[PDB]
Amino acid sequence: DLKAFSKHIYNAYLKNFNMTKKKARSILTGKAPFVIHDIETLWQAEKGLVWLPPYKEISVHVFYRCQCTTVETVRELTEFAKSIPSFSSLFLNDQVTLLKYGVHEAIFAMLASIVNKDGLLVANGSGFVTREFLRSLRKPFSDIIEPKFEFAVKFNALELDDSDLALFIAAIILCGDRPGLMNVPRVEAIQDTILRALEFHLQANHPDAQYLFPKLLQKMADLRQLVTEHAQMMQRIKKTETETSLHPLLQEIYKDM
Ligand SMILES: CC(C)(Oc1ccc(CCNC(=O)c2ccc(Cl)cc2)cc1)C(=O)O
Ligand SMILES: CCCCCCCCO[C@@H]1O[C@H](CO)[C@@H](O)[C@H](O)[C@H]1O
Repeated sequence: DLKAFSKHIYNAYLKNFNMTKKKARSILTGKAPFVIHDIETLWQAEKGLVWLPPYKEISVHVFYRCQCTTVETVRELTEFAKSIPSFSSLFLNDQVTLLKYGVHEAIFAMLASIVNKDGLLVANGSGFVTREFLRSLRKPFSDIIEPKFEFAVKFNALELDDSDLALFIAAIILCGDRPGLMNVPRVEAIQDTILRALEFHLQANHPDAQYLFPKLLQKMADLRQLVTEHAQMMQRIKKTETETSLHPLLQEIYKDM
């Protein structure tokens, strides 16, 4: 039962995310992606080696590739969530509310899967963008990406696997305290089932792990703070970078944060 619940969640995760952490870990270790570390390699990646609104400048261009990637992850997360029968039993507007406030927490948790201390995979693992290059970007674009790295490196210490991640992200999305939910008790009851499924699953999958479940609850709290700070950087970019186009779906997500 609690196993059939988790296994259903794990299959919805494999069914919907192109890049698993297993796939990613193969590539980052070497079982190779074109490395983008400066303007020249970026241009080469675009010419066809690895790959939008009208061009503006390099730092805005990278930001657009960020937007394109996160919009795609939002689409996958939505399909993943609709593939959870309990999620799909909420009223559609509550489903949207959960996604609105949950996807970025889930995106920054999943980002850890494709990152190491030196950069991150792009374009389905065919490119690799260095943390160095990202840091070099014009402000404020260089400050938005670096904190995700700090979180991702500590997060990867936990050494979760894809079966853990599927339950963790389900728990991030099925969150009872999002503003404007209609049926708080029903969502709270679903979240509780996922959390018990998670503790159960971690018991068997990480038998020697001390304090992993509470450590993961703290990561959920950490992700909430990451996304609050991220949304503050986005609102500032909206005010001061008026030439930078902002994808409409992402504008709706950030409207009231
Ligand atoms: C997209 C946007 C506006 O801001 C964000 C900025 C950065 C990241 C981290 C993920 N970045 C990437 O996946 C990424 C994609 C392509 C390139 Cl060339 C570099 C980095 C996530 C989100 C968002 O908040 O949705
Ligand atoms: C502003 C609110 C208008 C949107 C109304 C859509 C509500 C219907 O939403 C439906 O509810 C069902 C459970 O009742 C779910 O199983 C379905 O997935 C969902 O589509």
